Amino acid sequence: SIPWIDNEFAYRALAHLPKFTQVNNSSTFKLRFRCPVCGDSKTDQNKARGWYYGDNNEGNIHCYNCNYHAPIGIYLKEFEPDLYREYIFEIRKEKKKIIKSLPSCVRLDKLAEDHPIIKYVKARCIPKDKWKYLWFTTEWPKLVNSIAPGTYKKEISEPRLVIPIYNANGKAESFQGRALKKDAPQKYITIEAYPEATKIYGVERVKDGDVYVLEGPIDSLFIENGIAITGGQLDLEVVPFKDRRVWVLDNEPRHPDTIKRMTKLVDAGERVMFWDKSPWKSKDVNDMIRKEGATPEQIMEYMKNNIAQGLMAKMRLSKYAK
Amino acid sequence: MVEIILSHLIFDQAYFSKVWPYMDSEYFESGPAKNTFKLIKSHVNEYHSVPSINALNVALENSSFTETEYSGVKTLISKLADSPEDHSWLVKETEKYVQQRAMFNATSKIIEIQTNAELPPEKRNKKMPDVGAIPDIMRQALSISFDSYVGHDWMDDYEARWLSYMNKARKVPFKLRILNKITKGGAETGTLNVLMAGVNVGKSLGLCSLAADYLQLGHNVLYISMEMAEEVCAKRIDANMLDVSLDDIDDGHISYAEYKGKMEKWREKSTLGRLIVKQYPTGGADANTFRSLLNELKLKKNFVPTIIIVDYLGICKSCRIRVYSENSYTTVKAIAEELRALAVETETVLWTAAQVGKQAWDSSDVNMSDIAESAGLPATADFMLAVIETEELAAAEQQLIKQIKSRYGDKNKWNKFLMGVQKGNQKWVEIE
Amino acid sequence: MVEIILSHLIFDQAYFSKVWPYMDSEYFESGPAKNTFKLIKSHVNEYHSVPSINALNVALENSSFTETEYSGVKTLISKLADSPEDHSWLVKETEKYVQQRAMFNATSKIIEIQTNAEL
Amino acid sequence: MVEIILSHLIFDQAYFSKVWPYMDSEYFESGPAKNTFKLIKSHVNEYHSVPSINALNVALENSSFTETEYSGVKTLISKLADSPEDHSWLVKETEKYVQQRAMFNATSKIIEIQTNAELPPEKRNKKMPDVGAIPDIMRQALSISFDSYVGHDWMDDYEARWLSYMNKARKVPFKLRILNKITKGGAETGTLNVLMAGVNVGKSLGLCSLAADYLQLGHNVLYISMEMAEEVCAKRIDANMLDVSLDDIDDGHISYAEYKGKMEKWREKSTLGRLIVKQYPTGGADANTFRSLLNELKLKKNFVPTIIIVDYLGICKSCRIRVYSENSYTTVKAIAEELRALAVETETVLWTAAQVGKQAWDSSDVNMSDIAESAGLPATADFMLAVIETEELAAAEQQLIKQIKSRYGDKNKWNKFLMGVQKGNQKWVEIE
Amino acid sequence: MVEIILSHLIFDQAYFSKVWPYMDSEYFESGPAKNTFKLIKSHVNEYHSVPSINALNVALENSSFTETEYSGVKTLISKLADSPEDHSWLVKETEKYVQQRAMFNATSKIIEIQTNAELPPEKRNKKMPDVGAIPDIMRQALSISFDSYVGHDWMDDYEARWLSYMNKARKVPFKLRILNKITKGGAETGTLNVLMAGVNVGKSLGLCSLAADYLQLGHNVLYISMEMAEEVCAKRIDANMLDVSLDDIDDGHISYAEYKGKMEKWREKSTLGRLIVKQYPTGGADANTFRSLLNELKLKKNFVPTIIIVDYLGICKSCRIRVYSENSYTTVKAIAEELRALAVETETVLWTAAQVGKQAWDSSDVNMSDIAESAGLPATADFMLAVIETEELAAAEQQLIKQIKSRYGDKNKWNKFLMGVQKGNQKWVEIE
DNA sequence: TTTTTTTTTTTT
DNA sequence: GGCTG
Ligand SMILES: Nc1ncnc2c1ncn2[C@@H]1O[C@H](COP(=O)(O)OP(=O)(O)OP(O)(O)=S)[C@@H](O)[C@H]1O
Ligand SMILES: Nc1ncnc2c1ncn2[C@@H]1O[C@H](COP(=O)(O)OP(=O)(O)OP(O)(O)=S)[C@@H](O)[C@H]1O
Ligand SMILES: Nc1ncnc2c1ncn2[C@@H]1O[C@H](COP(=O)(O)OP(=O)(O)OP(O)(O)=S)[C@@H](O)[C@H]1O
Ligand SMILES: Nc1ncnc2c1ncn2[C@@H]1O[C@H](COP(=O)(O)OP(=O)(O)OP(O)(O)=S)[C@@H](O)[C@H]1O
Ligand SMILES: [Mg+2]
Ligand SMILES: [Mg+2]
Ligand SMILES: [Mg+2]
Repeated sequence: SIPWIDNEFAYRALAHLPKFTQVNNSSTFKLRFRCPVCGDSKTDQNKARGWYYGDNNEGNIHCYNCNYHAPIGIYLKEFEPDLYREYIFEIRKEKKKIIKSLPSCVRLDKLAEDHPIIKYVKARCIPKDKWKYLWFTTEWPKLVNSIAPGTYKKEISEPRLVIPIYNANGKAESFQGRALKKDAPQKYITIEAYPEATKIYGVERVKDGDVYVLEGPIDSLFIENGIAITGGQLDLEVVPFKDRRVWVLDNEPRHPDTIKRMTKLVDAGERVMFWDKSPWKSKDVNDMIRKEGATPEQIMEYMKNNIAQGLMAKMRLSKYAK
Repeated sequence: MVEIILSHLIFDQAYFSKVWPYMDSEYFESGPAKNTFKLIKSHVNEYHSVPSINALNVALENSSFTETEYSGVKTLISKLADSPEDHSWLVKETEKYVQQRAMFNATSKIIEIQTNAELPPEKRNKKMPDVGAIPDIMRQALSISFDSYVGHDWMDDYEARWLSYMNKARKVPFKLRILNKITKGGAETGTLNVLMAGVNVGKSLGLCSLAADYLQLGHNVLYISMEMAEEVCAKRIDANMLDVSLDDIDDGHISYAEYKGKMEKWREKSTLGRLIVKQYPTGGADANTFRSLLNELKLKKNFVPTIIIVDYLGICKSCRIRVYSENSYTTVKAIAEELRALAVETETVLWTAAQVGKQAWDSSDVNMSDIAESAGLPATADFMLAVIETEELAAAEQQLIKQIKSRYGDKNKWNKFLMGVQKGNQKWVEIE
Repeated sequence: MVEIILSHLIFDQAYFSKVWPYMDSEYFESGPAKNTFKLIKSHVNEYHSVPSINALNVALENSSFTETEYSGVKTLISKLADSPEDHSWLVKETEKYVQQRAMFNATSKIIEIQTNAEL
Repeated sequence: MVEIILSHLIFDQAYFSKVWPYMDSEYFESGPAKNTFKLIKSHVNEYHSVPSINALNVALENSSFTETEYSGVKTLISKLADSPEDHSWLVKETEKYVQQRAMFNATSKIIEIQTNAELPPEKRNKKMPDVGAIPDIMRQALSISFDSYVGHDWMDDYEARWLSYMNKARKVPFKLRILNKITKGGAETGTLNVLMAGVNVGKSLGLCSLAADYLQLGHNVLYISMEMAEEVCAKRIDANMLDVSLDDIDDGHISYAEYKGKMEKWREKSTLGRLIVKQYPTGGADANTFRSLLNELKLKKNFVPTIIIVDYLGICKSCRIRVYSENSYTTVKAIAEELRALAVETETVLWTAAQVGKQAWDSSDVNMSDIAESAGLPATADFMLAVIETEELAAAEQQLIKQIKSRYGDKNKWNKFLMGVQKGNQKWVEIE
Repeated sequence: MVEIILSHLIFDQAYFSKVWPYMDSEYFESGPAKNTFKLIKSHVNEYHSVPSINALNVALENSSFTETEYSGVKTLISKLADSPEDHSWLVKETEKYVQQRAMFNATSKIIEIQTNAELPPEKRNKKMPDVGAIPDIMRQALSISFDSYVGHDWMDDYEARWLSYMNKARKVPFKLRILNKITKGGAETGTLNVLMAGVNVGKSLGLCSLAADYLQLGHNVLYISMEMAEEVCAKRIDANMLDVSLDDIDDGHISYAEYKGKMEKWREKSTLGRLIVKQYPTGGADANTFRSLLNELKLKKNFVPTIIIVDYLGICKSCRIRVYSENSYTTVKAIAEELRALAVETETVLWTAAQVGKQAWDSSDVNMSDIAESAGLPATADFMLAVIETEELAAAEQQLIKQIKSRYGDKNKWNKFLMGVQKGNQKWVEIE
């Protein structure tokens, strides 16, 4: 199939659909739109559950509301025949911004001990020395609009934990907001300054030895040589230290997405970490420390012993899957 | 002009009776018009009458449609209104629109066909026609006019029938007068003709002789051989046409000079056709294979045969049947039906061969109940012949033909005529 | 040593005559290596001869590959070269590599079998 | 009260003995309760004993459901604990809960069937039952009362058995004396009787004669014709009852006055039932169709038949097997079994016709092995009679009826007798 | 389930006597579980008995462990209780646990072998085996089933075998001397016995005769009807026992006084057993239904049947295979296997009928190949007799019984013997 | 890949 | 604020 002509043609077809957004990362092409078949959600007028994925072999449209799933060619044949004509004809035709300052953000180590966010991060049991890698704000939409304007229409004051991300050079290129309130648009709001920014927290703090890669930036604070991808593309390539990285995810043996990521990592021949002999039962290392009384150096003891690679990693995954 | 077409379908009896039988859902669009026409077609199928606005927007529109489709159909139905237009201009404009849409659909279909065939196998979307049948689709799209041609009326079409009679535009005469006096002018175009001889009795000497006669009569002949190579069949044809014994071409009693001289003497004659011999492995060619061969010959060599001679009907395979059957009755009957369908589709006289039963071996007479492979083959054949040269006719270089089934005439008129075989030259000569 | 195996399949004849009937697509990683071997195998099946670099670049362009796969295959084809070595170490090294790959595939298959059984 | 039910399934041997045989997986929930019961049922099927808490935990750890389901099952198992209770309150409450859940599932399935049948065809999600079996499903929702009937005891229950011998309401007498003699009082309700004759020997003349004889004996007869029109069967019945030949009706030798007089004379007689003839297209009626016909006859026409007649079972459609899926044997056996089930359900004498094989045609004797479409039909039929006609018998206006399967008596006695079929009047007469 | 295994090792001697033979430190874990098992093994080695909790704790105090391992072992030892679970489930679960842990260890071992093989010869360890040891390593981990019984020895156990020769408790006499003669003492418990014949020959007659004969011997007989009603079969049993007739029951020749007198006289007999007749719809029952029926019968009444008669295996429905999932050779054999398993579980003599194909419905003899359903039924069967009736036999009222499959005795010693079948009384009479 | 019914056909 | 096969 021809992917780029599908991306070009799909865009115009889905451009007519309302709530049209171009979810284009550095390596994928997706289009978000309201589904034209069902009108998406009747109750929520602002939901766009129709999606187009063009990064595969064939660009396919999938609706998460009415379970419509089709190729772009069938979509064009059924709904846009004038666009469908040229689409099938054209087949024969071819065949950086750096965060220099953080306004209204105060670092946690220079804050007073009676601050309510200090009580929360003490309840999260972060060690004190990591407190100079964390900021706090009350004007998070104002801060984001100071960095990337236009994403927040109204700058209502929201207290959020600032999580600046530095490169190997140590320059801040993105920042993540942890939601202090239980009610929020998102638990982790990642904001980039330029679209090719690194999404791996704390790359500047990597020393010699094995590099442990986790899922949470707060989870990496207990870990020596602990960095954390903030979702995004989850690209192993964009992740450095490929010869010596350690792939640590959250402890969830019955969760299908976690074992899907484990299978993707172990089929790539990577060094994946396994919780199959863990004395603790919590989902993440921070939850293990907070709820099961675990101290960090026991955890530094367990993982190093159970580091796995290749075939003996696969058999472990086989027993950790269920 | 979809709106006008729909409006005058709803609000005009004459226009409806004129244009409805030629209407198809693949002409309007991929939106509201197609859905409205689907509603109208469903109503007409269910009740045999043109729906009204109430039937469209109440009895039919309340169906399984999305919001956008529902809104489009509602707008289109509300927009329908009767307009005074002449019922000669409406029909002509509708015919032009239908022809344009048929051409557009054919162009899109052939584009897809080319795109699919460009892809490598295992993803080639089977049941989709090959690139060879692009022109036939376009030709079909061209002839999409609104003319009533359903069958052959007896009283309304006697002029064309008389033209066919006087022209005799179905007969292909033989070179043998004996085979012309029993067929009343030779074999017909869309027919399946069969020879039954036995084992090493004929059954390919006869087919080669018929091919040679048709070649001398200017016809294009296609010899599809399943049991013999192309070279041996061509050698039999050379023995027939060059008046040289089949052994002489093997031992070496014929020089290259006289061979080339005879070939060039035949070439200079304007009354000589083209004979093309194609071999297939025994049991590995069906009617679809023959159609592919015909298309390849037409495209590459510009060869459209008028005579197709299959060396053996019983060692082919059935295109319709997918799992091989140990029952020879059904398989051979299916093969014969497919071959006759190919013959009537291509308007080519199709000759083939059939094996007789062991009981008929060394039997002075062979009845139709001596057919070996299947009893359905004699039912589908238009003309069968039996070769019964047992022992004495061989000493006299004779072969007796019985005429077991004759659809060109009465088989009881000239049942036996004692053909003059010559096995060295591989030919039939009369006893006039 | 997948790159060496491909290079001496393309640029060498005795090595090709000795090792080709035993090579299989499952012996190569799912990256550029397997796709390049697929192109080579398809060319050999279609023309009964070892393809050249131009043939494979033509086969790559006439292929249904994604951008990442296309880039990887093109880079691997560019990296191929005829390094002069001995036709007694190459054959044994290729045999060792094929045996190791077969053992790896068998281990993965039995792990999958054991995972399937417990369901 | 699912927790109590599970807890007393675990910690009560007496409770498990009565409730278990009836407990089913569709009576608890779509979450933790169903998963826990599936664990318990798997353990019971694997070890034939009630699992303990440790066994349930072990099975839970060796399970593949997700984290939410695992946590729910773990909490439910941890909450299970025996309580001081009494067998009666628990059995009655469990019966109420099971009945309520059965009713809820039945009404949910009824709504699903209604919302599925109201869909355009080819998109109706086949394998879903049609609306016709909407009430029957509800009838299954009411037949759940923890009171399964163990069976009939020979010595304990013999007064009730003896009050079934002089009742004789099961047997429906014929009108011919020979048929009553061989069947020892006539056919019985809830049976399947069959006529085997061949092609154009009888076998619908006999059915019409039986229908007329039953109609004269104050019976409600439902003739169902799968291969003939409602007026042809009614014409046969008219010829039988009015003693007027079919030729006379065709040739107009009977006047309207005589026809009216005979019909009114029959009407004024008290000893006469009602005959209703219904026609279905071949292969377009089954047991469910006949039950729907019975319901609409009872409601609309207040007609309750006892002598339901089906012209040919082989021409009917199975209500369980998809068409042309299984061979003739399985399909015909299933059709006959379903017809017998219908007959026992409505307590009617069911009469049918069956073809014989091609080898039995024009033969002086017809054996049971000559049955055409299935060998299971004789096995699933209460009585069968073979109709045999030869040239000598035809010249004598007689037919030989052979008792092939006689379940009401000994077939060896009176195996072959000669009926006096009169083909003009469509009537069977005796020779005694 | 390491905690359960350790608890039942310490606190259960029966569990320790079947699992300790097959137990290793590698099977459990690398943490507290392995240390606890090592303590148990050390204590049992030093002192040949199962340790107690106090002794285990004293040994743990004596033994040396690091702080973490000491705490883990103390916590694990604290968690040990009797918990009397089922023995069969416990041994099956521990066998599964041992097998899965052994497979995991073998996979890790072969992965380590492969990793060591790739190392240079200087770096590689000589203790690890070569790659050639991969297969057998994976095979010894697939032969760790829990089975200490090796079997008979024929020279070390001939006394026990001779004692087993004297155990004739499996035999059940027939009440017919010829059947006992040909079965060497009657049928045996837990066996599938079949009585096959054609359609309308007396299969159910023979089944009811066997039921009556077993009833008169004091056995408990469970008759499961699949076609006839409960009262109809009980009528045949009454005709056999009271010995009057079948027609006389329906013709009123029996005065209630006589019926009551005969029933009470049979009640007075102390040699009479109990008979329960259960009817099921065609294609709606199997051992799964039969086991629930058995449990309900045992609960409701003191009835544990020694003889179980199934009206027909074919009419029965398989447990796992659906109604029409597979062909006859499979589901019929599956039903036969399920019935034999039910019989061997209940230790009861199982009788059933079988149909014969049309090829032997009118033949003087019937062979084993003439089985209408799957030929796997004459593989699971044990005493498959056959009933053959002809015109000469029916004249003398003497059905012929041919010994078709005789597992108890010699099939050919008395191959064909005549019976004295009385069809009116539904009784088999021996001939002397 | 076997298994079983029924039919139709054909070959020996 | 994303999520398919
Ligand atoms: N090279 C030859 N030279 C002379 N006579 C030949 C030669 N080849 C075949 N014949 C004769 O031609 C007859 C053989 O018939 P053919 O035309 O070859 O077809 P066929 O052999 O009958 O078909 P089958 O299926 O192979 S038996 C016999 O009379 C042979 O004697
Ligand atoms: N209209 C008629 N007038 C006189 N005789 C008739 C008429 N229709 C039928 N018969 C006779 O009745 C005989 C049997 O009739 P049917 O009952 O229709 O036979 P049949 O077995 O039911 O036909 P099939 O093959 O089962 S549908 C025929 O052989 C005729 O001799
Ligand atoms: N009411 C009856 N009176 C006298 N004899 C009868 C009666 N019912 C059946 N028979 C005889 O019983 C014989 C066979 O009996 P059945 O039990 O019906 O044989 P069967 O068909 O193999 O058993 P089924 O099909 O399970 S009822 C018939 O041939 C009749 O002679
Ligand atoms: N107790 C016995 N006394 C005498 N002969 C016997 C005895 N048991 C079996 N036989 C005979 O031994 C023959 C062979 O029996 P088997 O050894 O069981 O053959 P088989 O093939 O194993 O039978 P299966 O397993 O049921 S298919 C039978 O046909 C009987 O004639
Ligand atoms: Mg030939
Ligand atoms: Mg009829
Ligand atoms: Mg029977």
